Amino acid sequence: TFISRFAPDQPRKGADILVEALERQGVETVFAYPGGASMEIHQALTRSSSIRNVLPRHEQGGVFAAEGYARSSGKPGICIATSGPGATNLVSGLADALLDSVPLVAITGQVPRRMIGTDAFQETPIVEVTRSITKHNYLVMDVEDIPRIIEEAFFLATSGRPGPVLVDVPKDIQQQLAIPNWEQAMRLPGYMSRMPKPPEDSHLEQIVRLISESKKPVLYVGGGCLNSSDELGRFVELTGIPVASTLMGLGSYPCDDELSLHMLGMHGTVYANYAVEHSDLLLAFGVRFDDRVTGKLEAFASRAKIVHIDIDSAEIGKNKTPHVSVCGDVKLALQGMNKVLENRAEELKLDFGVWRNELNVQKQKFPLSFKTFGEAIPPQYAIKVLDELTDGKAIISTGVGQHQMWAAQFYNYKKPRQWLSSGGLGAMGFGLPAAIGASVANPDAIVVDIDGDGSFIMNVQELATIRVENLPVKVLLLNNQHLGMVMQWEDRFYKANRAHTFLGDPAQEDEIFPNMLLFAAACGIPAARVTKKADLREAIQTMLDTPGPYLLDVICPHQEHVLPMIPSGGTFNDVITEGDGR
Amino acid sequence: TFISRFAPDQPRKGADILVEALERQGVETVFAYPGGASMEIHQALTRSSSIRNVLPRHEQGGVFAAEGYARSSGKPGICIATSGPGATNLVSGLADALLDSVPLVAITGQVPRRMIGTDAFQETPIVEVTRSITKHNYLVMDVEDIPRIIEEAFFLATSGRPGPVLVDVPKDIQQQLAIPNWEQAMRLPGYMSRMPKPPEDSHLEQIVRLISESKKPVLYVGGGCLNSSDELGRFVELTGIPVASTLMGLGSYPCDDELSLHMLGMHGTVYANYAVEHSDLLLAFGVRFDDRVTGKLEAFASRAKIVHIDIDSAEIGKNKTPHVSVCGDVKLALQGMNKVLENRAEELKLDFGVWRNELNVQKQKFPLSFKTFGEAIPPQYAIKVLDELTDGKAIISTGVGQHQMWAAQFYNYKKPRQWLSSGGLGAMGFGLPAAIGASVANPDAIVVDIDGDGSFIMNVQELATIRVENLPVKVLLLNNQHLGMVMQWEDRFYKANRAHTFLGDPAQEDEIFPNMLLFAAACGIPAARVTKKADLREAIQTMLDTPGPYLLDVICPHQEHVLPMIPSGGTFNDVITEGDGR
Amino acid sequence: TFISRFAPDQPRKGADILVEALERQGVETVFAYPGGASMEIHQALTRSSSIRNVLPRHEQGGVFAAEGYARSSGKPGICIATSGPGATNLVSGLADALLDSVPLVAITGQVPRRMIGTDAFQETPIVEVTRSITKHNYLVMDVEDIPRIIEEAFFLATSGRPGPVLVDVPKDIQQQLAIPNWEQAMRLPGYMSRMPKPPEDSHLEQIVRLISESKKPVLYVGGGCLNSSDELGRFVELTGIPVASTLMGLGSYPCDDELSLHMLGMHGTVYANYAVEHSDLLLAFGVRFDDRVTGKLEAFASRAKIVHIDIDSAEIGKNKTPHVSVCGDVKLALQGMNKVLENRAEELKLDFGVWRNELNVQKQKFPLSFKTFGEAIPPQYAIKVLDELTDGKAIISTGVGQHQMWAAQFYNYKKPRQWLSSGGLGAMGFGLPAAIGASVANPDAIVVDIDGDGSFIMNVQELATIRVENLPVKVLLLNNQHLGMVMQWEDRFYKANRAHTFLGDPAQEDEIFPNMLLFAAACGIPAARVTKKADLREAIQTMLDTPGPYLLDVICPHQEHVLPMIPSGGTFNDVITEGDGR
Ligand SMILES: Cc1cc2nc3c(=O)[nH]c(=O)nc-3n(C[C@H](O)[C@H](O)[C@H](O)COP(=O)(O)OP(=O)(O)OC[C@H]3O[C@@H](n4cnc5c(N)ncnc54)[C@H](O)[C@@H]3O)c2cc1C
Ligand SMILES: Cc1cc2nc3c(=O)[nH]c(=O)nc-3n(C[C@H](O)[C@H](O)[C@H](O)COP(=O)(O)OP(=O)(O)OC[C@H]3O[C@@H](n4cnc5c(N)ncnc54)[C@H](O)[C@@H]3O)c2cc1C
Ligand SMILES: Cc1cc2nc3c(=O)[nH]c(=O)nc-3n(C[C@H](O)[C@H](O)[C@H](O)COP(=O)(O)OP(=O)(O)OC[C@H]3O[C@@H](n4cnc5c(N)ncnc54)[C@H](O)[C@@H]3O)c2cc1C
Ligand SMILES: COC(=O)c1ccccc1S(=O)(=O)NC(=O)Nc1nc(C)cc(C)n1
Ligand SMILES: COC(=O)c1ccccc1S(=O)(=O)NC(=O)Nc1nc(C)cc(C)n1
Ligand SMILES: COC(=O)c1ccccc1S(=O)(=O)NC(=O)Nc1nc(C)cc(C)n1
Ligand SMILES: [Mg+2]
Ligand SMILES: [Mg+2]
Ligand SMILES: [Mg+2]
Repeated sequence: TFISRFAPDQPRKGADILVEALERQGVETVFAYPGGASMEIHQALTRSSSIRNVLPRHEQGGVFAAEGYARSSGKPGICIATSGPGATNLVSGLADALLDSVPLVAITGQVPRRMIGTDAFQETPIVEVTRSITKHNYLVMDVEDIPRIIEEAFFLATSGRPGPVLVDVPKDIQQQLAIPNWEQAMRLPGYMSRMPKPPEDSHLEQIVRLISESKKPVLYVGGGCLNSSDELGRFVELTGIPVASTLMGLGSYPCDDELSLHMLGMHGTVYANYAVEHSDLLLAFGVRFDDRVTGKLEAFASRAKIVHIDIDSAEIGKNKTPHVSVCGDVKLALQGMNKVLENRAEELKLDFGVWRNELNVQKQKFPLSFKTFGEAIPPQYAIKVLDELTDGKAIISTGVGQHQMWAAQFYNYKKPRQWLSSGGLGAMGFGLPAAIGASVANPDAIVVDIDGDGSFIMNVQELATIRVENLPVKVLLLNNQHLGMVMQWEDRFYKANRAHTFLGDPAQEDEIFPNMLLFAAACGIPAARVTKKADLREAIQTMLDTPGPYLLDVICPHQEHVLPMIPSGGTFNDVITEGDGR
Repeated sequence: TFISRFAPDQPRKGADILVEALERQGVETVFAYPGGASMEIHQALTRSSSIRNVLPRHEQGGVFAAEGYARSSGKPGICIATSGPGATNLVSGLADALLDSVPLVAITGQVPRRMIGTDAFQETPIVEVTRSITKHNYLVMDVEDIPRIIEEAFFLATSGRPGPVLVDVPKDIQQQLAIPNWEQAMRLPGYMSRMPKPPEDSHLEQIVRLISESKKPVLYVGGGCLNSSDELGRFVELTGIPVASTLMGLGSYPCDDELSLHMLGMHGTVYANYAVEHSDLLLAFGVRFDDRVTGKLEAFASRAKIVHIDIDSAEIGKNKTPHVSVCGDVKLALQGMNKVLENRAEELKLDFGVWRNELNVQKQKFPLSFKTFGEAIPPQYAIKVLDELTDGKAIISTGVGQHQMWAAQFYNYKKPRQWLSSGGLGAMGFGLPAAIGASVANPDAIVVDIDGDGSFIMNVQELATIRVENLPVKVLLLNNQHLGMVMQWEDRFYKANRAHTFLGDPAQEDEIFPNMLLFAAACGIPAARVTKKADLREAIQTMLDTPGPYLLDVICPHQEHVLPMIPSGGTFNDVITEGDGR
Repeated sequence: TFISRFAPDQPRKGADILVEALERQGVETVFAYPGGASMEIHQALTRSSSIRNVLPRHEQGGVFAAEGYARSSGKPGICIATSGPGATNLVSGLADALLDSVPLVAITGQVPRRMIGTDAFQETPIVEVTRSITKHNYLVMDVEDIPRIIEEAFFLATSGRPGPVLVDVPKDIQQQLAIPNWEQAMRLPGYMSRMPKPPEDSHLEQIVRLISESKKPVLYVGGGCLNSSDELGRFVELTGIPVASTLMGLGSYPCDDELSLHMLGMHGTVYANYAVEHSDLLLAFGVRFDDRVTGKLEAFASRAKIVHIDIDSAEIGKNKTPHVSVCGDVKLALQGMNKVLENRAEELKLDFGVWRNELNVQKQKFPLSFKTFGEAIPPQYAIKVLDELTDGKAIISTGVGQHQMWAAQFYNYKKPRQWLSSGGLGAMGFGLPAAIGASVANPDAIVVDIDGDGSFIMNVQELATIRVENLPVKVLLLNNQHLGMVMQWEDRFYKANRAHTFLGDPAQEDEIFPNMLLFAAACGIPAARVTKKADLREAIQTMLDTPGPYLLDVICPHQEHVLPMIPSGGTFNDVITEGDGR
């Protein structure tokens, strides 16, 4: 089926074998930045006709772009870097992909094998450095292993709990000629023996039993449900259970639905956190009970039976002890429970109307809100407008901070893989590169990077990439001249004592600095600024309608605070529902 | 002597103790970027009146700035970052400082101790990740240890072979109140017992003996002599031995001297490599026999007695076996040998005229050269002009690549700590941030970042820092629209097959992309472009004369090749003396 | 040349491949103790007709036996153990072989690959546990790798600085059928590129030059000269330089020679340490400047030029900085220097008579001595008698402690590999098992284990092995009822305050306990006790003349102290020349 480019008997460079290994894996896009130790790989790349390379302007841009690609497609993201500084520049991206369980394969060039450990030119023990921040990694010591290792890396990166896998390839092995064997079996006995088996009916039935026995059930959906959109939807219509979501889970279930409690956690809706606080049954599907969501574990869902379905046994009972657990694919568990619910429908007659109403009162007494001052643009409102003009069908990538929280709160994601945000590590500068990868993976989609002025500038150099690659990336920059999230904490806990959180120029306190429009101009990307709420709708519309890349610099008052807010390690009773930096 | 800010009996936050620990170390500048896990530290920082913080726009910018500070002052560079992504963003900087032996202390915030290892919000096992890329690191587990650890870190970072030391500080320890004990003794028994003792006279005399017994002596000076400028100078005038230098050693001995053979190695002068190839005595002072300099070890200084003086015993005999070694401070060894040479002067009567002439013929037959095409600006010439107009008294930081090599070849450094360049790791994007640190450390000096278009854009966001901090940083951008060094290798070894090395826009092949002038404009930094060699001198003069930050975009023909060049693992007989990409 | 036992096309069990891998390496003897995880290997072993297995009674016995085999033959020692407790029981042996640089290959069975890391029955992470105590180790993950790994292990264990290498073999791989490929190339690029090249003449000549320039030269020979007996002898007759030896070097040069200064160090002869203290030239051949020999480094050979020839660059300049070093095989360096010395003989006319005499006076004023009390047997005397009756042609293995020191002091080894003693780790219980291995490796030699009552009892179970294997092992047990070496230190530094150092029974203080004769009897080994010095000579003679295994229990007064003695970290001026525990 697969048509190679070399005679089955003809030897080729290890680099060429590495590339075919990728083509055989179905790879079409890679984000690679050339360097000495990886020249061979880049040369082999130009010989390929099925793989396109998107040359970033910084290796970190490459990884984040690969993450965006993966997060938006469900496919693994592939980035390539040279040795030493090339490799080290991927570090934040690997840690990010590992904490968020993003399928990713990173390939780094290395100095020749005999040069390893000798403090050679541009060498860093990347395998040692990245061991604790990757799902697994390798150091190829023989051209003969390229096929097997590449296959193993992709398998590991995509199976079970997705994650990053780094493959270190010495330069001498890239140049070595050999005849590849694509038949080699993978050496993953332990891992493959540990892969969860499909859920047992006895287990799934005890859950449906608990559901029928409950009066206040609540779904706690997370990043693990990204591929179970349909299964989850069907499940909710057969049980009528309200759905609360983590930041990683946004989109698994449409935020624009009466059964939707939206996001829970530190900055979750009052009603979402309320439902969990007063639920008797908590269905934790594809979540990892993070401190951001639980606060004080003792108080979290303190009065309810917890069911936890996860693909990683290491997560079940890590922070919260379930009453019922299922180690396996949530997508399968849902399909199974759906059948049962579908059959015993009549004898079940599930009705959680009273619960939903008890919640709908909370959803009405404590809905998400934002104040509007004069003609100042409310960031929340801008996002709300973006949602409207894009009909909630846009892929949104973001930076980290207040804007990120608002992008999560005030936009309704119809489906998963529409929300691309760094949640676990919370790395700034993720938004722009992520958008690049998402756009390449989704050429027809509307890709909007809702960024912050602090996050945007960190990888601003990727604007060059966007232009040269001609990607229709739209940038909705919520410029507030500060490191918002941190200044909010300065206001709440440090008597508003500013400590290096102002990003503008002290010499011209009232001048917007820097002038993001000029960064755009430098890379030939049309841009415009907005300051009055009145002409914001027209502005955003322009950005959307203008073909190609576009930067809309939206000026916002910095005293805005993300609400509501449950302080760290707090309880639902510590939730802050009002205030700002005024 | 030291006046604190807290009553000796009054307890203060661990964060405040950490800051005083810095003040007590003599720290005046730190490059810190605020984050959740480090808020306390930033707050404590604002209470300090002796320490100023330079807020970068990216943690990588912070480290590189700290490196520039250190490299240009001889003082340790201090950078601070928050946990998770903050910490991971320092990685390339730590690896860089370790490979180049740059004194640096990095402080990173961490999640609360009880949260460690739980996959907490923004946590990364930074100590584990950085163990192989730092001289040493710590995880503070008790506020009581702040004083001792900080003292130990600075001691380790600055003593012996300088290097980076990272201190991980959990957030709960930053908030804990305590009364510091500044009297605690350091726990470095092993290290301190291993510190080299001053050189023995017997050893130093055997060297002076070898010198008198030689006919073709050659000094091989490196980064280890940065603090022995005077001792080295005196030594050379007492022996009259020609001085070859590594890229790290530039400036230890004035490049503008008849006894100077300039740089040796891969891109070293033909005469410098010649002298080493035909020397009978090689005086390796403060060097680590890197592959860049030696090529094929067997052939390197194959016909001569090698004397190696290093402060790190692990380096003596690592790649080349000396005939005589001295493990200690080269500065002391020079002072000792100077006395001997000064006394036995008459009975010695050292005269290496014949050798120097044999070399001066090579220096004349094979001098550094560059061709000039029409009115196209020769990068070499631009640097030569910069040297002239600044009277070789400017501090030069650079990126990595061809421009870096030219900045090394065509500028005469009068003293050490004038040349700030990433040599071991060779990390791109180093030039601009390094200049920031150098300028802060040297407010009166002329600081010029000779960058490449590829390297410059990686950390272009630091332009905002330069403006806001009002630093007179001059940027001599040698724009060639490509990743020069890599394209040169494409030309020599890959039939000029371009593989992702073009940095401009393929849609407008002839248009300079991006427009670096606009990046400058965005951060309110005056800038101008130059294309004709005729008005280059006036341009550079303007840049220098214009008060404050300035960006001069110098357009160069990309077919330029750095010469001469000894291919990797090659011999002096493989030296390439001509050719380009035309 | 090699005749297998399976058709080149016929697949066999991995276990069978492992065994042929050994046969192909020239292995004839292995010391293996069967266990669950290694049954397959033992079965494959019985199919072999060239390899004999010596079943010990404890895995520790197996390793020590393998060490004895290696130490006495120059061949690598092979031991095999099962997983878990089998493997952990080898630990002391591996550490021992690593510290003494003894070529050894240890093979351990492991649980099936899929069971690894699951806390399986009898599984221990042996590769992780032994990483810091072996030269290198492996975990076989594919039957296909057996040939390559075994070849690599033997190569690594025997080349450069000899050491132990452990190969962990999962049980499922032992059972897997496959067709071995004995043509596979080893993957040791780094190591093989680092292997020292033969010494350069320039280097060797500078040494001969130093020798002619010296007046008080002293040879400091160690374990590295074990294979240079002849080269060393010739060297000494061409230079007439006195030879001092480390405990590991005994035998490299005949102790019974006027040019012999015998052992130096803590318990070295006064004259040996004197010569080093007052030498102007120290020729350190195959030594590692251990604290036992140097004491206070500053004072060690403080007034002399140090030449250090070692096969491990990591050792050159580790504790002492040489004035001249040579990283390579001492055997080759000697052959080279011998030629030079042989030619420039006349023009050299080396004469160190004055030095030798200055020493011969010391050798006469401070010779090794021992007092004789009534009819009590002096341990020193017993060993002296053993030497006489065996004509110094016996292979001597020992335990650790006073007897060990006396066995070193009062016996003249004619050749190397006659002295088998644990020097670096100094592990008790080594003597008996080591003798077993030595006897198997040297069926015709006289093998005598000079043991202590404390050391002997630790692995007394190996007596069963000696009997069943019918090995002519003689045991000269110097029974002093105490842990001698420790009690000596109690006397000198703790006011003779006994702290658990008495090995007899407090209930019968005057009764010899235990009765070692009965341990012998239990394993059917003839034994006899001696208490009177008068009938000691006849006793030892009997032991020697009685065919087969024999145990001679020699009772000695415990107040004996090993002398002379230079306290730890002391100087030659701190040498203790008299005293005991009376
Ligand atoms: C400024 C800031 C504020 C934040 N505030 C909030 C907040 O208020 N609320 C909030 O929710 N988050 C918040 N976060 C994000 C937060 O850090 C965590 O990233 C997020 O809560 C993790 O959610 P998750 O556990 O659902 O997803 P993940 O972290 O992606 O974990 C998914 C889990 O699902 C499992 N799983 C994966 N695939 C499958 C499958 N097929 N079948 C079954 N199980 C599977 C995994 O192995 C894992 O245990 C914030 C982050 C930042 C940067
Ligand atoms: C594109 C590129 C091309 C390059 N081309 C070249 C080239 O052609 N030529 C070249 O020289 N380099 C070149 N390099 C730089 C090169 O990689 C090495 O960084 C450089 O050769 C190292 O020189 P060094 O050993 O002298 O300094 P360092 O690497 O700084 O090593 C200094 C040494 O001195 C010792 N020492 C430190 N302090 C003291 C003291 N007080 N007393 C005694 N000893 C001390 C150290 O412990 C160490 O062993 C290039 C790099 C790049 C990025
Ligand atoms: C109770 C007790 C008391 C002790 N008292 C003393 C004492 O008083 N005096 C004493 O000497 N020891 C004493 N020791 C032994 C001591 O601990 C050390 O084991 C011994 O000094 C090590 O000697 P070595 O360095 O010569 O040999 P090794 O430790 O075997 O080291 C040999 C060295 O030679 C190098 N080498 C190996 N092969 C070659 C080759 N082919 N060419 C060149 N170089 C090579 C190695 O790599 C290494 O650096 C005592 C031990 C015990 C248990
Ligand atoms: C990182 O290099 C190594 O892998 C590396 C490290 C140590 C020794 C040899 C190599 S190498 O000989 O295999 N390749 C190169 O030296 N490449 C290279 N060098 C320069 C200077 C500029 C460019 C573009 N490529
Ligand atoms: C990285 O945080 C931790 O150290 C961390 C990690 C896990 C649990 C608790 C903490 S914490 O409670 O000690 N601090 C914060 O949670 N800080 C914080 N959080 C947000 C969301 C925005 C800002 C500015 N600061
Ligand atoms: C250590 O065992 C394992 O390797 C091991 C460890 C976990 C699971 C399976 C095995 S096994 O199934 O491959 N072999 C055995 O279980 N062997 C064994 N068991 C007993 C009880 C007594 C003897 C003699 N052999
Ligand atoms: Mg902001
Ligand atoms: Mg360029
Ligand atoms: Mg005893």
